[PDB]
Amino acid sequence: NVIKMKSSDFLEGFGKVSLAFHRTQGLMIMKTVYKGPNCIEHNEALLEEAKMMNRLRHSRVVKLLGVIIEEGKYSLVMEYMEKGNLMHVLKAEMSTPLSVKGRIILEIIEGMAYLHGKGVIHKDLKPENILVDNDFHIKIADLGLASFKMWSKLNNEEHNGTLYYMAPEHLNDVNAKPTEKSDVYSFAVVLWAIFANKEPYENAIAEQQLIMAIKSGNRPDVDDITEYCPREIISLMKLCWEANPEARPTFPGIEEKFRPFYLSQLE
Ligand SMILES: CN1C(=O)[C@@H](N2CCc3c(nn(Cc4ccccc4)c3Cl)C2=O)COc2cc(C#N)ccc21
Repeated sequence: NVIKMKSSDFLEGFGKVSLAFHRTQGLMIMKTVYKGPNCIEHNEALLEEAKMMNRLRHSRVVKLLGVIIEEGKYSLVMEYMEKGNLMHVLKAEMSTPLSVKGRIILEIIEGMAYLHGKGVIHKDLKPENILVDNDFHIKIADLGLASFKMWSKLNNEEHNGTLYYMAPEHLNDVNAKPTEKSDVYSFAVVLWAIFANKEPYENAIAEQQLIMAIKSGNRPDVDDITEYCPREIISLMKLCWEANPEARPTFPGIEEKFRPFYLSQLE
């Protein structure tokens, strides 16, 4: 019952989303996931999973604050982050300075390392799922419910993304189990996007052409990064988008290089 909220508890981009303010805690974001008839037998599963992901407390990971389970409405509640996702921030009129970009990355590394410690594999890491608060600090999100079996099915019910960050072992092979190294690939392409200030592959249509190109070893154009980018970061993104997953490092491994690096070079 601890993660159960309801509409009467509440006063009242992104999508079909509404802002809200609960009594005790500060400001919150609410999204309605499903509208339709009551599945009922698939409710105990929804709450058990809602409390399982409520356990994920990290300053760089979005916390599920609660879930509204009413007659027809099924909704989720999360922490507020005012600057939006990382891309919208990167595409802004004012440029984000190097030192900020470095911290952002360190924050992404920490949050992914915490999730891998708890056993959660993100599956859909990208700039849309990196949320930014007022002081340019970040939290890792999952706006497409990729890590939440039951709630995603609830979203994709009868009665109710972008492949640029996906590891090539998952492209055209849907039956392969995502590993911790799958996120490491995605992280690499995020690193590109950060210093390129845009989505990769000229934001071109997700063709069979592009999929086979990536499976054969093509990557985002490093030459397209026109602003200054530290060599340590260029080395890391190339290391992390290696075709062979064994060649990619682990997020604990990444943090050990990068934390000492950020503090001296970038901060
Ligand atoms: C309101 N809202 C959400 O709460 C949101 N959501 C659920 C809870 C949650 C979230 N990320 N985490 C951290 C995390 C845990 C494991 C793996 C990866 C990350 C946790 Cl835990 C998260 O992004 C889902 O639905 C939305 C969709 C849209 C759109 N479109 C907007 C808002 C929400």
